[PDB]
Amino acid sequence: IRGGRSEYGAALAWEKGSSGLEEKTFSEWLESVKENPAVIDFELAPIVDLVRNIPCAVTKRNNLRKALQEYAAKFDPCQCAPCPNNGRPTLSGTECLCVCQSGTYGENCEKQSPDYKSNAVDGQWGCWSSWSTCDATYKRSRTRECN
Amino acid sequence: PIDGKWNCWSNWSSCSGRRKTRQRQCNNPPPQNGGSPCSGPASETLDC
Amino acid sequence: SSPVNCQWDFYAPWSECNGCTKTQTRRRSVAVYGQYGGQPCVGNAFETQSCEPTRGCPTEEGCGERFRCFSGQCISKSLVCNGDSDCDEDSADEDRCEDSERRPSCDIDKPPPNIELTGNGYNELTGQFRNRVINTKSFGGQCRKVFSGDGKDFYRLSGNVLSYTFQVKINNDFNYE
Amino acid sequence: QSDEANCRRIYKKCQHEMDQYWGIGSLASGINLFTNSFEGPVLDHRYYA
Amino acid sequence: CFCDHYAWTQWTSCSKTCNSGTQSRHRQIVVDKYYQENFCEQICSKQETRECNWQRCPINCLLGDFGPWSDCDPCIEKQSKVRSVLRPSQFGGQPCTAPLVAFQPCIPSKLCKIEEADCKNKFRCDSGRCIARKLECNGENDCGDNSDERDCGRTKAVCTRKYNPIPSVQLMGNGFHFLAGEPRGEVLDNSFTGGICKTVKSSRTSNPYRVPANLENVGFEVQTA
Amino acid sequence: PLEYNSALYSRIFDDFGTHYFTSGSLGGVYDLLYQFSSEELKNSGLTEE
Amino acid sequence: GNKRRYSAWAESVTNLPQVIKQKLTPLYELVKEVPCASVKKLYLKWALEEYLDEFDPCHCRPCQNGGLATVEGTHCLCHCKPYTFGAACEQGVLVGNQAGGVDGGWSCWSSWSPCVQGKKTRSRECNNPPPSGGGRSCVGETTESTQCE
Amino acid sequence: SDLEVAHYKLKPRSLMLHYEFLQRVKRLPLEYSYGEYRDLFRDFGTHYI
Amino acid sequence: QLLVVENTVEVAQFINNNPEFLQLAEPFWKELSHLPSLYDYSAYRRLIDQ
Repeated sequence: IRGGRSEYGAALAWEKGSSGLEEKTFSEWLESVKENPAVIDFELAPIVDLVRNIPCAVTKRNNLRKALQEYAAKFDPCQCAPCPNNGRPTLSGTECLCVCQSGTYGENCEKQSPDYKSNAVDGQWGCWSSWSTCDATYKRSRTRECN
Repeated sequence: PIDGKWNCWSNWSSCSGRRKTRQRQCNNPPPQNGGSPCSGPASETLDC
Repeated sequence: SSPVNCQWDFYAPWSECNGCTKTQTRRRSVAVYGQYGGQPCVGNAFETQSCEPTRGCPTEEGCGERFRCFSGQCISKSLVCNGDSDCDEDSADEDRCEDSERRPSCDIDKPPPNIELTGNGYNELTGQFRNRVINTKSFGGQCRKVFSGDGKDFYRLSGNVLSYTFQVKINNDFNYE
Repeated sequence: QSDEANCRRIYKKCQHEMDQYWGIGSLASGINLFTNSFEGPVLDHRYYA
Repeated sequence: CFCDHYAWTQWTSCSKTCNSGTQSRHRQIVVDKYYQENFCEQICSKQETRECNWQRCPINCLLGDFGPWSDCDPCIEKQSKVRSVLRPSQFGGQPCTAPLVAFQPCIPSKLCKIEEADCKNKFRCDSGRCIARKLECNGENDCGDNSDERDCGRTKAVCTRKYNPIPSVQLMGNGFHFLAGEPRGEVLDNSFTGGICKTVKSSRTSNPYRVPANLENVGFEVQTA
Repeated sequence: PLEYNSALYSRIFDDFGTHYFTSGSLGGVYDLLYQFSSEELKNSGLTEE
Repeated sequence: GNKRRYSAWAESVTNLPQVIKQKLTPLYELVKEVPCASVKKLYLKWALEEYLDEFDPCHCRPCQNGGLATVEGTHCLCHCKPYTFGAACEQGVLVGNQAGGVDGGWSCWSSWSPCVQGKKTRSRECNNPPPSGGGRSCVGETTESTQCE
Repeated sequence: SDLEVAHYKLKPRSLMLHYEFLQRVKRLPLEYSYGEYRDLFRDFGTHYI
Repeated sequence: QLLVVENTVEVAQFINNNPEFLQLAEPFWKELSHLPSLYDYSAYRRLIDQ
């Protein structure tokens, strides 16, 4: 369970589920969720847009863009070994952590649920190539191989 | 079962190295289907 | 298995002498660790010698333009008479301070319900939490209210903590064999 | 009361209602380690400074 | 049959140290009158096999050597030395266990060209945020240092009621670590009102929640996603 | 710092991350798995001579 | 346990929560705001290294039955998996599932090489125990190298 | 049942002693004579927490 | 055999600031102020023990 209030969410989670849903419990917890939501889905904008109205605002902004590009190039999860069972890898500086799909569980998704089926239905991006040298129109380029 | 009990550890042995001993005696560990032997150590030694 | 009695190594050579104490120290390593209940090593792993130091004891640089807490920590003079004890243990920034000069710095002072534990140190070998290392309740003269949707109550965050949030996760693992 | 005796003005710092930590004064007692038993008070845990 | 008359053996050692090996255990069956008559051939499984060491094999982190020290910033007066992860750890391999960046105190060569860009007209909070002057002495701590409210008269525009904050409203203002997929430090102060009182009544029984100035729109319809 | 320094800027992403939400939905997530097994065996013999 | 009791506990945790997940930073990164702070920060780094070297369970010879040794100062305890006991966790019977065999365990590191090329280096053997009986290998690298002081 | 409710630590340094202990210490003889330190331990014990 | 393993989180996370903006506890800072400014490991060991 994610989001809600511990009393009610606890109650729900403790429900083994032999019955399925204890509708009372679930409704109460949903009320809790109204009292304390959790973030589910979102549209990101880059933080650098915010850096505004500060001394040297523009210089810091552009430095920060440069740093963000170096940071992504250094710590993008594309460099992880691939997770099992369609785990999406995520990298927290020093370790890749696998986000398991629903119907996959264990520490890093290695055991599937009985219904998962779908064996070796896979695919995720590789890392960017380094930039090509400047071409005839002095454009550099790079590629990523879905591999 | 009677459990063993240490008697008091000896005086410090005169310095050529330093040592003490415990006879495990004060209550005998073996009598009456004697219980646990005493704790270790029975003998303790040190630099002076 | 057999107990293995612990045996001390020889002493290392002495440390350089501390100019603040005029004492040297040398450590006695453990040659063989006591194992399987083998008797632990007996006596101190250290001994101390007096000396003549070659090096002098470094003095405190005082607070200069900053306010000095009685301990010797320094804080911004803007914090004096906040009505908040911005000196950690001493509250010296709040000595002889008039209640006519004390501003109502914030509505509330209740920290989140166990925030002090975030201040603690940790011993990564033993897995034990250890003693308080960070002051988790320096409010910095801010009134940084957060409303805990869990406790349904307002708490005062410190001025410096990056984030503190109260959304819940619950995980249940249940096994019959 | 010597500290506070004859003060022209006492500046109450701890104006709020505050409890002592429960049993904290027990811990100010020394112990006989060989008996593992508390003895006379050695530390003053009511000093707030 | 009472199949456990023919006891099950102990399992094999797992076929591999990691990445889903298997192990099995046959019975100590013997063919016998008891075995034949009690149907012990028909429905006693002769061996079982199971998964073992399923978790993927550990990958240890590797770190490159540090680069050069950076050219010292005049105002930090520390220079940075940094190294790269050659591969992350994962699947329980040893962490990198060491700092990815080190700092050293320099003596700087240049002077700081940074100076305070003190705002023309907004009230300068003692934090140094410049805020809309009308907020000064508005009656709400907007600087958070109460510098706006420090020496003030009439609380010109405090709202008619202490409307409650929106639920979890500060989660909306945390920064998000895209590469990590985890929330991070508070980026937007979704507590900042700016003196407007505009509020949304989630439900007729609930009191209105005060909308912070950083939020343009809010909705409270329940959807079973 | 005003001058570029990759480390000190990178600390920004460490502390605050790279992005912020411009739109979102907040909610609750319920995930449940239940698994049951039963195996049952009966035998009864008679032999008479 | 009762639904009520679990519920009420899960409520009370909101008011007396403990730390349950943490990401650590080394303590020397806090050495600050004192005389010789920059020097003390290095000596605390080195002292943390020394302390790990003192308390690394590598000094403990293996426990049986997946017992995990720990250095209680000068005395290695074996902490025993459920219903296993005795000085080596030799007595009793393990419960649940096991992989079997003897998972290998690292030997204590060599003393670092004397900054050869200005790089320290050291090695560890995985000898203590040898991975045996199909037990799992020791997890981690065999050797280290690092820049000198 | 082992129940744990609070963690206490004394400060490492500059402790404010209790009056009674202070005075009893003040009365200790400067020459060694076991009887007085014995009485001290019997009053206050040997160790503090 | 039963195994139950259960977690509640109620503070989703705390994120402490970087060391440049952390405030040290006065006792810890006072201990650092007495550290011997040399590799007297006994002293730093006592600090790590605390």
